Amino acid sequence: KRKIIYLASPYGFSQQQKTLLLPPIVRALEALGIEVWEPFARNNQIDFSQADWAYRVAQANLQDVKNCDGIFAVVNGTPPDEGVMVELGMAIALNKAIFLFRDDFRRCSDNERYPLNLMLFAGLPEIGWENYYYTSVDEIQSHDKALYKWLTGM
Amino acid sequence: KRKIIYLASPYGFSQQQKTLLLPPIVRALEALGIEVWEPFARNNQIDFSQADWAYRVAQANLQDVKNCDGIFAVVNGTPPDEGVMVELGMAIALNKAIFLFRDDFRRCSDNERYPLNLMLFAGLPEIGWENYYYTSVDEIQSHDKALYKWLTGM
Ligand SMILES: O=c1[nH]cnc2c([C@@H]3N[C@H](CO)[C@@H](O)[C@H]3O)c[nH]c12
Repeated sequence: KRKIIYLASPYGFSQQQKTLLLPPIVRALEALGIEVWEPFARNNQIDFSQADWAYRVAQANLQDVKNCDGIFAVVNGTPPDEGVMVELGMAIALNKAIFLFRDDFRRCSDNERYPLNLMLFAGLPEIGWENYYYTSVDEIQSHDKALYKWLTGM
Repeated sequence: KRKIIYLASPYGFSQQQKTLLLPPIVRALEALGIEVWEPFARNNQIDFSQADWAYRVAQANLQDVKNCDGIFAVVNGTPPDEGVMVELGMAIALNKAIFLFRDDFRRCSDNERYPLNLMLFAGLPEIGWENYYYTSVDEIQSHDKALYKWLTGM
């Protein structure tokens, strides 16, 4: 019954960011009643001693995106992380709900409407796309933004 | 008397990174007795910079690298931050002490010795550069690593 969010981020690659940045974002999402699939935590059942572990991780994440209800993509950085971008593209083509997170104040875009490369927004509505665009962790729980509307049927 | 470290990083660009990742690194360096120059706070670079102010910021950082004793460069990301790289090149050419920090486990290099672009190591010794290369915040206080040895004369 709980909506499922795939929490796509590059924060698992750095010891500090995985330890400090991810838990507050997971907590905010769970506070909304969302079930959070965080792929760095989810893929620790893989045998990383066997040579094929990379393929198995790839397919597990592909399946998690097919089975989630929405993606919450941390698109910090210049540019955003390539694996997050692949996962985001998967979610767009599978008609998943799309939520984007960027608290990076640098401006790196190819157009004047959106704050990043326009293809990151291809799965969002023409009107109101910014309602799915989160620029601070405290904003995740805002009743005026899309995550909350999604959860309240509005 | 206190040695001066320029803490170069991209962590001031993100609100969560600025608030959560930087203070533990600053206090680890200060715990060794280092005067830490953290440019985002020092040069008040807290948002996007205006039409009369960005040249002064660049000059302040250039003078800070000229006046420091060493640089502590956070070279996480793929690739490392371009401004951190500019500041690092300044410190290399000015024969400053060089310390590098990367807790990102991803390999992204053009060579087999170094985990990053070989130019980042041009101010480090040929043999034993790993003593200046920190891969965890826990490691900063290590008496077997180059920062401590630098302060105590080995
Ligand atoms: O080594 C890995 N372990 C777990 N997940 C990933 C990923 C996936 N891609 C995303 C970032 O590259 C991340 O959110 C995760 O879903 C790439 N590499 C790894």
